[PDB]
Amino acid sequence: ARTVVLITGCSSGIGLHLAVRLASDPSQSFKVYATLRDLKTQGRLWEAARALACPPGSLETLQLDVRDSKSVAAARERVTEGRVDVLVCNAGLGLLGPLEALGEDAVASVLDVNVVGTVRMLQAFLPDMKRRGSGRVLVTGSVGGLMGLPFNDVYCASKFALEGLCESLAVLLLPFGVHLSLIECGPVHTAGSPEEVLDRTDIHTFHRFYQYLAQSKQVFREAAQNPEEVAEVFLTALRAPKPTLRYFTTERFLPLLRMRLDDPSGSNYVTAMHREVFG
Amino acid sequence: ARTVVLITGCSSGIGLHLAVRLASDPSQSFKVYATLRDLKTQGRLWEAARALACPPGSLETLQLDVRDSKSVAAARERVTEGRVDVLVCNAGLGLLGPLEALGEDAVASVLDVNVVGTVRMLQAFLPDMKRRGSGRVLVTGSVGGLMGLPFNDVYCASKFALEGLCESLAVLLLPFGVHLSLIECGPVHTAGSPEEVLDRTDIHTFHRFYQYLAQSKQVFREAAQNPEEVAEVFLTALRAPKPTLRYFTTERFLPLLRMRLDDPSGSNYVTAMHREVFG
Ligand SMILES: C[C@]12CC[C@@H]3c4ccc(O)cc4CC[C@H]3[C@@H]1CC[C@@H]2O
Ligand SMILES: C[C@]12CC[C@@H]3c4ccc(O)cc4CC[C@H]3[C@@H]1CC[C@@H]2O
Repeated sequence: ARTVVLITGCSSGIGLHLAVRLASDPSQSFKVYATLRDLKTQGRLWEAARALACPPGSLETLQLDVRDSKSVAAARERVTEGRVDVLVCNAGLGLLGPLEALGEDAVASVLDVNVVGTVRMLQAFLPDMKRRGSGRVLVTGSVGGLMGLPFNDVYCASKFALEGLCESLAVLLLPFGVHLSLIECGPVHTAGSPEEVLDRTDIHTFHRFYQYLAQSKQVFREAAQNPEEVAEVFLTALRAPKPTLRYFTTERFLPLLRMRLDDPSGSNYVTAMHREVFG
Repeated sequence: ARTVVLITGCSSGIGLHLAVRLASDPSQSFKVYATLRDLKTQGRLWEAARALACPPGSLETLQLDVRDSKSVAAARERVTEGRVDVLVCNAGLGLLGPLEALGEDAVASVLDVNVVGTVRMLQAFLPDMKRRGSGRVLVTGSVGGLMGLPFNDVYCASKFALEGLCESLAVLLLPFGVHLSLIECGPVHTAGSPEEVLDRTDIHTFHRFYQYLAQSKQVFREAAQNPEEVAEVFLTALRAPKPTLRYFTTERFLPLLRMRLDDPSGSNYVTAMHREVFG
Protein backbone atom coordinates (compact mmCIF):
# COMPACT_ATOMS: atom_id res chain seq x y z
CA ALA A 1 0.00 0.00 0.00
CA ARG A 2 0.68 3.72 0.55
CA THR A 3 2.56 4.90 3.65
CA VAL A 4 6.05 3.67 2.90
CA VAL A 5 7.78 2.81 6.17
CA LEU A 6 11.35 1.74 6.91
CA ILE A 7 12.00 0.48 10.46
CA THR A 8 15.43 -0.29 11.84
CA GLY A 9 16.46 -3.10 14.14
CA CYS A 10 13.49 -5.46 13.74
CA SER A 11 14.86 -8.77 14.97
CA SER A 12 13.39 -8.52 18.51
CA GLY A 13 12.16 -6.02 21.11
CA ILE A 14 10.07 -3.08 19.91
CA GLY A 15 11.16 -2.81 16.29
CA LEU A 16 9.82 -6.28 15.58
CA HIS A 17 6.55 -5.68 17.37
CA LEU A 18 6.35 -2.43 15.49
CA ALA A 19 6.77 -3.80 11.91
CA VAL A 20 4.13 -6.46 12.49
CA ARG A 21 1.88 -3.99 14.30
CA LEU A 22 1.89 -1.92 11.12
CA ALA A 23 2.34 -4.49 8.37
CA SER A 24 -0.96 -6.03 9.55
CA ASP A 25 -3.08 -2.91 10.15
CA PRO A 26 -6.75 -3.54 9.28
CA SER A 27 -6.73 -0.55 6.95
CA GLN A 28 -3.76 -1.97 4.99
CA SER A 29 -2.32 1.51 4.55
CA PHE A 30 1.33 0.70 5.37
CA LYS A 31 4.06 -1.08 3.41
CA VAL A 32 6.93 -2.04 5.74
CA TYR A 33 10.66 -2.41 5.33
CA ALA A 34 11.77 -4.14 8.52
CA THR A 35 15.56 -3.90 8.52
CA LEU A 36 17.73 -6.54 10.06
CA ARG A 37 21.44 -6.13 10.81
CA ASP A 38 22.07 -9.81 10.47
CA LEU A 39 19.70 -11.42 7.96
CA LYS A 40 20.00 -14.92 9.41
CA THR A 41 17.73 -13.64 12.13
CA GLN A 42 14.68 -12.99 9.93
CA GLY A 43 13.05 -16.02 11.59
CA ARG A 44 11.13 -14.44 14.50
CA LEU A 45 10.04 -11.54 12.33
CA TRP A 46 8.45 -13.88 9.76
CA GLU A 47 6.98 -16.26 12.33
CA ALA A 48 5.12 -13.48 14.20
CA ALA A 49 4.18 -12.05 10.74
CA ARG A 50 2.71 -15.36 9.69
CA ALA A 51 0.84 -15.51 12.99
CA LEU A 52 -1.05 -12.24 12.36
CA ALA A 53 -1.58 -13.13 8.74
CA CYS A 54 -0.01 -9.93 7.37
CA PRO A 55 -1.12 -9.77 3.76
CA PRO A 56 1.70 -10.69 1.42
CA GLY A 57 3.99 -7.93 0.18
CA SER A 58 3.11 -5.58 3.03
CA LEU A 59 6.31 -6.47 4.95
CA GLU A 60 9.75 -6.80 3.44
CA THR A 61 13.14 -7.81 4.63
CA LEU A 62 16.23 -5.69 4.06
CA GLN A 63 19.60 -6.14 5.72
CA LEU A 64 21.08 -2.91 7.11
CA ASP A 65 24.25 -2.45 9.12
CA VAL A 66 24.03 1.02 10.67
CA ARG A 67 27.80 1.02 11.41
CA ASP A 68 28.36 1.21 7.62
CA SER A 69 27.60 3.94 5.08
CA LYS A 70 27.27 1.80 1.96
CA SER A 71 24.66 -0.52 3.51
CA VAL A 72 22.55 2.50 4.45
CA ALA A 73 22.98 3.61 0.85
CA ALA A 74 21.95 0.22 -0.61
CA ALA A 75 19.00 -0.15 1.75
CA ARG A 76 17.78 3.31 0.59
CA GLU A 77 17.76 2.22 -3.04
CA ARG A 78 15.71 -0.97 -2.52
CA VAL A 79 12.77 1.21 -1.42
CA THR A 80 11.19 0.84 -4.86
CA GLU A 81 8.17 3.03 -4.05
CA GLY A 82 10.83 5.75 -4.11
CA ARG A 83 9.93 7.48 -0.85
CA VAL A 84 10.17 6.71 2.87
CA ASP A 85 7.05 8.45 4.15
CA VAL A 86 7.87 7.50 7.77
CA LEU A 87 11.36 6.70 9.06
CA VAL A 88 11.63 4.93 12.42
CA CYS A 89 15.11 5.16 13.85
CA ASN A 90 15.26 2.25 16.19
CA ALA A 91 18.57 0.37 16.15
CA GLY A 92 20.06 0.66 19.65
CA LEU A 93 22.41 -1.24 21.96
CA GLY A 94 23.01 -1.36 25.67
CA LEU A 95 25.80 -1.67 28.21
CA LEU A 96 25.79 -2.51 31.89
CA GLY A 97 28.63 -2.19 34.42
CA PRO A 98 31.24 -0.03 36.20
CA LEU A 99 32.81 2.22 33.61
CA GLU A 100 36.34 0.98 34.36
CA ALA A 101 35.37 -2.55 33.45
CA LEU A 102 33.89 -1.58 30.02
CA GLY A 103 36.21 -2.31 27.11
CA GLU A 104 37.01 0.55 24.73
CA ASP A 105 35.92 -1.43 21.66
CA ALA A 106 32.58 -1.85 23.41
CA VAL A 107 32.05 1.82 24.16
CA ALA A 108 32.95 2.73 20.58
CA SER A 109 30.39 0.19 19.38
CA VAL A 110 27.62 1.63 21.49
CA LEU A 111 27.93 5.19 20.15
CA ASP A 112 28.64 4.22 16.52
CA VAL A 113 25.29 2.39 16.35
CA ASN A 114 23.06 4.37 18.72
CA VAL A 115 24.33 7.85 17.80
CA VAL A 116 26.34 7.86 14.60
CA GLY A 117 24.16 5.17 12.98
CA THR A 118 21.05 7.26 13.70
CA VAL A 119 22.66 10.28 12.06
CA ARG A 120 23.64 8.22 8.97
CA MET A 121 20.01 7.11 8.53
CA LEU A 122 18.97 10.76 8.92
CA GLN A 123 21.56 11.89 6.46
CA ALA A 124 20.34 9.58 3.74
CA PHE A 125 16.66 10.07 4.50
CA LEU A 126 16.35 13.75 5.46
CA PRO A 127 16.94 15.48 2.11
CA ASP A 128 14.05 13.98 0.12
CA MET A 129 11.70 14.59 2.99
CA LYS A 130 12.93 18.18 2.95
CA ARG A 131 12.52 18.04 -0.85
CA ARG A 132 9.00 16.71 -0.84
CA GLY A 133 8.16 19.08 1.99
CA SER A 134 6.73 16.21 4.12
CA GLY A 135 7.53 13.08 6.08
CA ARG A 136 7.89 11.63 9.59
CA VAL A 137 10.94 10.58 11.58
CA LEU A 138 10.41 8.44 14.70
CA VAL A 139 13.14 7.75 17.14
CA THR A 140 13.03 5.28 19.99
CA GLY A 141 13.89 7.26 23.11
CA SER A 142 14.27 6.05 26.70
CA VAL A 143 14.02 7.20 30.30
CA GLY A 144 17.78 6.59 30.39
CA GLY A 145 18.14 9.37 27.79
CA LEU A 146 16.58 11.89 30.20
CA MET A 147 18.27 10.99 33.53
CA GLY A 148 21.41 9.01 34.44
CA LEU A 149 21.20 5.44 35.85
CA PRO A 150 24.18 4.13 37.80
CA PHE A 151 26.21 1.53 35.90
CA ASN A 152 24.68 2.51 32.52
CA ASP A 153 27.09 5.45 31.93
CA VAL A 154 27.70 4.91 28.19
CA TYR A 155 24.17 3.80 27.25
CA CYS A 156 22.73 6.90 28.89
CA ALA A 157 25.48 9.00 27.29
CA SER A 158 24.45 7.47 23.97
CA LYS A 159 20.74 8.01 24.79
CA PHE A 160 21.16 11.71 25.67
CA ALA A 161 23.18 12.22 22.46
CA LEU A 162 20.02 11.34 20.43
CA GLU A 163 17.97 13.62 22.69
CA GLY A 164 20.28 16.51 21.63
CA LEU A 165 20.55 15.32 18.04
CA CYS A 166 16.77 15.28 17.85
CA GLU A 167 15.97 18.47 19.74
CA SER A 168 18.43 20.53 17.53
CA LEU A 169 16.99 19.20 14.23
CA ALA A 170 13.54 19.89 15.59
CA VAL A 171 14.08 23.66 15.54
CA LEU A 172 15.45 23.65 11.96
CA LEU A 173 12.89 21.16 10.54
CA LEU A 174 9.91 23.09 11.87
CA PRO A 175 9.04 25.05 8.69
CA PHE A 176 9.85 22.15 6.31
CA GLY A 177 6.79 20.24 7.52
CA VAL A 178 8.98 17.14 8.12
CA HIS A 179 8.29 15.66 11.52
CA LEU A 180 10.46 14.30 14.23
CA SER A 181 9.40 12.90 17.61
CA LEU A 182 11.05 10.59 20.19
CA ILE A 183 9.16 7.77 21.93
CA GLU A 184 10.28 7.93 25.48
CA CYS A 185 10.28 4.26 26.47
CA GLY A 186 11.05 2.59 29.80
CA PRO A 187 11.19 -1.12 30.71
CA VAL A 188 9.42 -3.00 27.92
CA HIS A 189 8.53 -6.72 28.25
CA THR A 190 11.58 -7.95 26.36
CA ALA A 191 14.13 -10.46 27.63
CA GLY A 192 29.31 -9.47 32.19
CA SER A 193 30.69 -12.36 34.24
CA PRO A 194 31.51 -11.81 37.92
CA GLU A 195 35.00 -13.25 37.25
CA GLU A 196 35.56 -10.55 34.64
CA VAL A 197 33.63 -7.68 36.27
CA LEU A 198 35.42 -8.28 39.62
CA ASP A 199 38.70 -8.71 37.79
CA ARG A 200 38.38 -5.17 36.44
CA THR A 201 36.97 -3.21 39.37
CA ASP A 202 37.28 -2.43 43.07
CA ILE A 203 35.16 -4.80 45.21
CA HIS A 204 33.17 -1.85 46.69
CA THR A 205 32.13 -0.92 43.14
CA PHE A 206 31.30 -4.55 42.59
CA HIS A 207 29.22 -4.75 45.79
CA ARG A 208 27.21 -1.78 44.43
CA PHE A 209 26.90 -3.37 40.99
CA TYR A 210 25.29 -6.48 42.50
CA GLN A 211 23.12 -4.25 44.69
CA TYR A 212 21.90 -2.40 41.58
CA LEU A 213 21.35 -5.61 39.55
CA ALA A 214 19.18 -6.63 42.44
CA GLN A 215 17.19 -3.36 42.45
CA SER A 216 16.43 -3.27 38.70
CA LYS A 217 15.02 -6.83 38.56
CA GLN A 218 12.45 -5.58 41.07
CA VAL A 219 11.68 -2.37 39.16
CA PHE A 220 11.28 -4.31 35.94
CA ARG A 221 8.60 -6.73 37.15
CA GLU A 222 6.27 -3.96 38.34
CA ALA A 223 6.93 -1.12 35.93
CA ALA A 224 7.46 -3.09 32.70
CA GLN A 225 4.98 -2.72 29.86
CA ASN A 226 3.27 -5.00 27.37
CA PRO A 227 5.14 -4.46 24.08
CA GLU A 228 1.82 -3.98 22.29
CA GLU A 229 1.30 -0.80 24.41
CA VAL A 230 4.76 0.59 23.59
CA ALA A 231 4.23 0.07 19.89
CA GLU A 232 0.84 1.80 20.10
CA VAL A 233 2.43 5.11 21.03
CA PHE A 234 4.32 4.95 17.73
CA LEU A 235 1.10 4.91 15.68
CA THR A 236 -0.52 7.45 17.99
CA ALA A 237 2.39 9.75 17.06
CA LEU A 238 2.50 8.97 13.30
CA ARG A 239 -1.19 9.95 13.20
CA ALA A 240 -1.11 13.31 15.10
CA PRO A 241 -1.94 16.25 12.80
CA LYS A 242 1.04 17.97 14.35
CA PRO A 243 2.83 15.79 16.85
CA THR A 244 4.85 16.99 19.84
CA LEU A 245 8.59 16.39 20.34
CA ARG A 246 8.23 13.77 23.04
CA TYR A 247 5.78 10.99 23.55
CA PHE A 248 5.97 9.20 26.91
CA THR A 249 4.86 5.58 26.95
CA THR A 250 4.42 5.66 30.74
CA GLU A 251 4.14 8.46 33.34
CA ARG A 252 5.57 6.44 36.22
CA PHE A 253 8.87 8.18 35.56
CA LEU A 254 7.70 11.77 35.52
CA PRO A 255 8.09 12.52 39.24
CA LEU A 256 11.84 11.81 39.35
CA LEU A 257 12.04 13.55 35.98
CA ARG A 258 10.35 16.62 37.41
CA MET A 259 12.54 17.10 40.52
CA ARG A 260 15.55 16.91 38.19
CA LEU A 261 14.22 19.95 36.39
CA ASP A 262 13.60 22.03 39.52
CA ASP A 263 17.21 21.80 40.69
CA PRO A 264 19.58 22.28 37.74
CA SER A 265 22.68 22.04 39.90
CA GLY A 266 21.84 18.36 40.24
CA SER A 267 22.44 17.61 43.94
CA ASN A 268 18.71 16.89 44.44
CA TYR A 269 18.25 14.20 41.78
CA VAL A 270 21.73 12.71 42.26
CA THR A 271 20.76 12.30 45.92
CA ALA A 272 17.20 10.99 45.48
CA MET A 273 18.25 8.56 42.75
CA HIS A 274 21.25 7.48 44.82
CA ARG A 275 19.09 6.23 47.73
CA GLU A 276 16.35 5.21 45.32
CA VAL A 277 18.85 2.61 43.99
CA PHE A 278 21.04 1.78 47.02
CA GLY A 279 19.74 2.92 50.43
CA ALA B 1 53.66 21.76 44.93
CA ARG B 2 50.77 19.64 46.25
CA THR B 3 47.46 19.48 44.35
CA VAL B 4 48.46 17.47 41.31
CA VAL B 5 46.36 18.60 38.35
CA LEU B 6 46.12 17.27 34.80
CA ILE B 7 44.18 19.45 32.34
CA THR B 8 43.27 18.41 28.83
CA GLY B 9 43.24 20.50 25.68
CA CYS B 10 45.38 23.45 26.79
CA SER B 11 46.44 25.01 23.50
CA SER B 12 43.76 27.75 23.47
CA GLY B 13 40.30 28.63 24.82
CA ILE B 14 39.54 27.76 28.45
CA GLY B 15 41.98 24.94 29.07
CA LEU B 16 44.91 27.27 28.45
CA HIS B 17 43.50 30.03 30.60
CA LEU B 18 42.85 27.40 33.20
CA ALA B 19 46.39 25.91 33.43
CA VAL B 20 47.96 29.36 33.77
CA ARG B 21 45.22 30.48 36.16
CA LEU B 22 46.29 27.63 38.43
CA ALA B 23 49.98 27.22 37.69
CA SER B 24 50.44 30.81 38.91
CA ASP B 25 48.18 30.84 42.01
CA PRO B 26 49.63 33.08 44.75
CA SER B 27 49.46 30.20 47.21
CA GLN B 28 51.55 27.96 44.90
CA SER B 29 49.48 24.94 45.86
CA PHE B 30 49.00 23.46 42.36
CA LYS B 31 51.35 21.57 40.04
CA VAL B 32 49.91 21.50 36.51
CA TYR B 33 50.06 19.07 33.63
CA ALA B 34 48.66 21.02 30.69
CA THR B 35 48.11 18.44 27.96
CA LEU B 36 48.41 19.28 24.32
CA ARG B 37 47.19 17.08 21.46
CA ASP B 38 49.77 18.44 19.11
CA LEU B 39 52.95 19.46 20.93
CA LYS B 40 54.08 21.93 18.27
CA THR B 41 51.44 24.20 19.70
CA GLN B 42 53.00 24.63 23.16
CA GLY B 43 53.87 28.20 22.13
CA ARG B 44 50.85 30.18 23.40
CA LEU B 45 50.74 28.16 26.59
CA TRP B 46 54.36 29.04 27.44
CA GLU B 47 54.11 32.66 26.33
CA ALA B 48 51.09 33.39 28.57
CA ALA B 49 52.88 31.35 31.32
CA ARG B 50 55.97 33.49 31.00
CA ALA B 51 53.76 36.58 31.14
CA LEU B 52 52.33 35.71 34.58
CA ALA B 53 55.70 34.56 35.80
CA CYS B 54 54.50 31.09 36.86
CA PRO B 55 57.24 29.75 39.09
CA PRO B 56 59.31 27.14 37.30
CA GLY B 57 58.23 23.51 37.53
CA SER B 58 54.65 24.38 38.44
CA LEU B 59 53.43 23.83 34.84
CA GLU B 60 54.43 20.97 32.61
CA THR B 61 53.83 19.97 29.06
CA LEU B 62 52.56 16.53 28.09
CA GLN B 63 51.24 15.49 24.70
CA LEU B 64 47.95 13.57 24.84
CA ASP B 65 45.80 12.38 21.97
CA VAL B 66 42.41 11.50 23.46
CA ARG B 67 41.45 9.48 20.34
CA ASP B 68 44.14 6.94 21.40
CA SER B 69 44.37 4.60 24.38
CA LYS B 70 48.15 4.25 24.59
CA SER B 71 48.75 8.02 24.74
CA VAL B 72 46.31 8.29 27.64
CA ALA B 73 48.27 5.45 29.22
CA ALA B 74 51.67 7.13 28.68
CA ALA B 75 50.43 10.52 29.86
CA ARG B 76 49.21 8.83 33.08
CA GLU B 77 52.66 7.44 33.82
CA ARG B 78 54.54 10.75 33.44
CA VAL B 79 52.60 12.09 36.45
CA THR B 80 55.61 11.43 38.69
CA GLU B 81 53.90 12.66 41.87
CA GLY B 82 51.91 9.45 41.37
CA ARG B 83 48.42 10.89 41.82
CA VAL B 84 46.08 13.17 39.87
CA ASP B 85 44.32 14.95 42.71
CA VAL B 86 42.11 16.92 40.27
CA LEU B 87 41.28 15.79 36.73
CA VAL B 88 39.86 18.39 34.34
CA CYS B 89 38.26 16.81 31.32
CA ASN B 90 38.36 19.54 28.77
CA ALA B 91 39.26 18.38 25.25
CA GLY B 92 36.27 19.17 23.03
CA LEU B 93 35.50 19.93 19.38
CA GLY B 94 32.71 21.63 17.51
CA LEU B 95 30.70 21.37 14.32
CA LEU B 96 28.46 23.84 12.54
CA GLY B 97 26.04 23.21 9.65
CA PRO B 98 23.04 21.35 8.22
CA LEU B 99 23.37 17.71 9.19
CA GLU B 100 23.23 16.51 5.57
CA ALA B 101 26.30 18.52 4.71
CA LEU B 102 28.42 17.09 7.59
CA GLY B 103 30.85 14.39 6.50
CA GLU B 104 30.72 11.04 8.31
CA ASP B 105 34.43 11.13 9.17
CA ALA B 106 33.74 14.47 10.84
CA VAL B 107 30.85 13.26 12.96
CA ALA B 108 32.87 10.25 14.07
CA SER B 109 35.70 12.60 15.06
CA VAL B 110 33.46 14.77 17.17
CA LEU B 111 32.14 11.94 19.37
CA ASP B 112 35.43 10.02 19.60
CA VAL B 113 37.10 13.06 21.21
CA ASN B 114 34.26 14.74 23.12
CA VAL B 115 32.57 11.57 24.39
CA VAL B 116 34.78 8.51 24.03
CA GLY B 117 37.96 10.48 24.80
CA THR B 118 36.40 11.76 28.03
CA VAL B 119 35.52 8.21 29.04
CA ARG B 120 39.08 6.99 28.30
CA MET B 121 40.52 9.69 30.60
CA LEU B 122 37.97 8.63 33.24
CA GLN B 123 38.83 5.00 32.79
CA ALA B 124 42.50 5.55 33.43
CA PHE B 125 42.01 8.08 36.21
CA LEU B 126 38.93 6.84 38.09
CA PRO B 127 40.28 3.71 39.81
CA ASP B 128 43.06 5.28 41.89
CA MET B 129 40.74 8.04 42.97
CA LYS B 130 38.32 5.31 44.01
CA ARG B 131 41.33 3.58 45.62
CA ARG B 132 42.55 6.57 47.55
CA GLY B 133 38.96 7.39 48.45
CA SER B 134 39.36 11.00 47.20
CA GLY B 135 39.81 13.23 44.18
CA ARG B 136 38.07 15.69 41.85
CA VAL B 137 36.92 15.36 38.25
CA LEU B 138 36.00 18.55 36.35
CA VAL B 139 34.31 18.48 33.03
CA THR B 140 33.77 21.43 30.74
CA GLY B 141 30.04 21.52 30.04
CA SER B 142 28.07 23.88 27.80
CA VAL B 143 24.63 25.39 27.32
CA GLY B 144 24.55 23.33 24.10
CA GLY B 145 24.69 20.20 26.29
CA LEU B 146 21.40 21.18 27.97
CA MET B 147 19.29 22.39 24.99
CA GLY B 148 19.55 21.91 21.21
CA LEU B 149 20.81 24.72 18.92
CA PRO B 150 19.87 24.56 15.25
CA PHE B 151 22.78 23.60 12.97
CA ASN B 152 24.86 22.22 15.89
CA ASP B 153 23.16 18.77 15.88
CA VAL B 154 26.27 16.62 16.48
CA TYR B 155 28.07 18.98 18.89
CA CYS B 156 24.97 19.15 21.07
CA ALA B 157 24.53 15.38 20.72
CA SER B 158 28.14 15.05 21.86
CA LYS B 159 27.56 17.61 24.66
CA PHE B 160 24.46 15.85 26.04
CA ALA B 161 26.35 12.52 25.96
CA LEU B 162 28.78 13.92 28.61
CA GLU B 163 25.82 15.27 30.58
CA GLY B 164 24.51 11.65 30.79
CA LEU B 165 27.96 10.15 31.23
CA CYS B 166 28.53 12.51 34.14
CA GLU B 167 25.12 12.36 35.80
CA SER B 168 25.21 8.46 35.87
CA LEU B 169 28.71 8.30 37.42
CA ALA B 170 27.60 10.90 39.91
CA VAL B 171 25.15 8.52 41.58
CA LEU B 172 27.71 5.68 41.84
CA LEU B 173 30.66 7.89 42.92
CA LEU B 174 28.72 9.51 45.75
CA PRO B 175 29.95 7.29 48.62
CA PHE B 176 33.54 7.02 47.29
CA GLY B 177 34.18 10.68 48.13
CA VAL B 178 35.50 11.24 44.56
CA HIS B 179 33.95 14.33 43.05
CA LEU B 180 32.57 15.13 39.68
CA SER B 181 31.03 18.41 38.50
CA LEU B 182 30.39 19.98 35.06
CA ILE B 183 31.09 23.66 34.32
CA GLU B 184 28.18 24.79 32.28
CA CYS B 185 29.81 27.29 29.92
CA GLY B 186 28.30 29.50 27.22
CA PRO B 187 29.99 31.89 24.76
CA VAL B 188 33.50 32.51 26.08
CA HIS B 189 35.75 35.25 24.60
CA THR B 190 37.65 32.90 22.30
CA ALA B 191 38.05 33.29 18.55
CA GLY B 192 32.36 25.45 5.97
CA SER B 193 32.54 27.21 2.60
CA PRO B 194 29.32 28.39 0.96
CA GLU B 195 30.38 26.54 -2.22
CA GLU B 196 30.56 23.32 -0.23
CA VAL B 197 27.67 23.92 2.21
CA LEU B 198 25.34 24.91 -0.69
CA ASP B 199 26.65 22.02 -2.73
CA ARG B 200 25.42 19.60 -0.08
CA THR B 201 22.09 21.07 1.00
CA ASP B 202 18.76 22.47 -0.15
CA ILE B 203 18.89 26.27 -0.61
CA HIS B 204 16.07 26.79 1.97
CA THR B 205 18.27 25.04 4.55
CA PHE B 206 21.11 27.20 3.39
CA HIS B 207 19.04 30.40 3.70
CA ARG B 208 18.36 29.38 7.33
CA PHE B 209 22.02 28.54 7.94
CA TYR B 210 23.06 32.07 6.92
CA GLN B 211 20.19 33.47 8.99
CA TYR B 212 21.48 31.58 12.03
CA LEU B 213 25.14 32.54 11.43
CA ALA B 214 23.84 36.06 11.47
CA GLN B 215 21.93 35.60 14.76
CA SER B 216 24.79 34.01 16.74
CA LYS B 217 27.34 36.74 15.92
CA GLN B 218 24.91 39.10 17.64
CA VAL B 219 24.35 36.85 20.65
CA PHE B 220 28.08 36.39 21.06
CA ARG B 221 29.01 40.07 21.33
CA GLU B 222 26.57 40.75 24.17
CA ALA B 223 26.49 37.48 26.09
CA ALA B 224 30.14 36.43 25.78
CA GLN B 225 32.32 36.29 28.89
CA ASN B 226 35.85 37.25 29.83
CA PRO B 227 37.80 33.96 29.91
CA GLU B 228 39.18 34.87 33.33
CA GLU B 229 35.58 34.66 34.69
CA VAL B 230 34.94 31.24 33.13
CA ALA B 231 38.12 29.84 34.58
CA GLU B 232 37.21 31.23 38.02
CA VAL B 233 34.20 28.94 38.28
CA PHE B 234 36.60 26.00 37.96
CA LEU B 235 38.52 26.99 41.12
CA THR B 236 35.29 27.94 42.88
CA ALA B 237 34.21 24.33 42.28
CA LEU B 238 37.54 22.61 43.13
CA ARG B 239 37.37 24.42 46.48
CA ALA B 240 33.76 23.62 47.57
CA PRO B 241 33.68 21.32 50.64
CA LYS B 242 31.09 19.32 48.76
CA PRO B 243 30.42 20.70 45.31
CA THR B 244 27.17 20.39 43.36
CA LEU B 245 26.79 18.56 40.03
CA ARG B 246 26.48 21.66 37.90
CA TYR B 247 28.14 25.01 38.05
CA PHE B 248 26.74 27.68 35.71
CA THR B 249 29.16 30.35 34.56
CA THR B 250 26.29 32.66 33.57
CA GLU B 251 22.55 32.76 34.37
CA ARG B 252 21.53 34.49 31.14
CA PHE B 253 20.56 31.07 29.83
CA LEU B 254 18.39 29.89 32.70
CA PRO B 255 15.05 31.27 31.47
CA LEU B 256 15.04 29.28 28.21
CA LEU B 257 16.44 26.38 30.21
CA ARG B 258 13.55 26.62 32.65
CA MET B 259 10.66 26.64 30.14
CA ARG B 260 12.23 23.52 28.60
CA LEU B 261 11.76 21.78 31.92
CA ASP B 262 8.12 22.79 32.39
CA ASP B 263 7.00 21.21 29.11
CA PRO B 264 8.67 17.81 28.65
CA SER B 265 6.87 17.12 25.39
CA GLY B 266 9.08 19.81 23.89
CA SER B 267 6.70 21.84 21.69
CA ASN B 268 7.18 24.91 23.95
CA TYR B 269 10.97 25.19 23.78
CA VAL B 270 11.21 24.00 20.16
CA THR B 271 8.82 26.84 19.35
CA ALA B 272 10.37 29.60 21.48
CA MET B 273 13.89 28.72 20.35
CA HIS B 274 12.70 28.50 16.75
CA ARG B 275 11.55 32.15 16.65
CA GLU B 276 14.31 33.14 19.03
CA VAL B 277 16.73 32.19 16.21
CA PHE B 278 14.75 32.87 13.00
CA GLY B 279 11.57 34.96 13.38
C1 LIG C 1 16.10 2.69 32.03
C2 LIG C 1 15.21 1.55 32.49
C3 LIG C 1 13.90 2.10 33.05
C4 LIG C 1 14.21 2.82 34.40
C5 LIG C 1 14.83 1.84 35.39
C6 LIG C 1 14.93 2.35 36.80
C7 LIG C 1 14.05 3.31 37.31
C8 LIG C 1 14.10 3.77 38.61
C9 LIG C 1 15.04 3.25 39.46
O1 LIG C 1 15.11 3.69 40.77
C10 LIG C 1 15.94 2.27 39.02
C11 LIG C 1 15.88 1.83 37.70
C12 LIG C 1 16.86 0.78 37.25
C13 LIG C 1 16.67 0.20 35.86
C14 LIG C 1 16.10 1.17 34.85
C15 LIG C 1 15.86 0.58 33.50
C16 LIG C 1 16.91 -0.16 32.72
C17 LIG C 1 16.48 -0.07 31.22
C18 LIG C 1 15.10 0.63 31.27
O2 LIG C 1 14.83 1.28 30.03
C1 LIG D 1 26.01 27.40 22.65
C2 LIG D 1 26.50 28.84 22.53
C3 LIG D 1 25.85 29.69 23.62
C4 LIG D 1 24.34 29.85 23.30
C5 LIG D 1 24.15 30.51 21.93
C6 LIG D 1 22.75 30.94 21.63
C7 LIG D 1 21.84 31.27 22.63
C8 LIG D 1 20.55 31.71 22.37
C9 LIG D 1 20.15 31.84 21.07
O1 LIG D 1 18.86 32.28 20.79
C10 LIG D 1 21.02 31.54 20.02
C11 LIG D 1 22.31 31.10 20.30
C12 LIG D 1 23.22 30.78 19.15
C13 LIG D 1 24.66 30.45 19.48
C14 LIG D 1 24.86 29.75 20.81
C15 LIG D 1 26.29 29.49 21.15
C16 LIG D 1 27.25 28.77 20.23
C17 LIG D 1 28.37 28.19 21.15
C18 LIG D 1 28.02 28.74 22.56
O2 LIG D 1 28.57 27.88 23.56
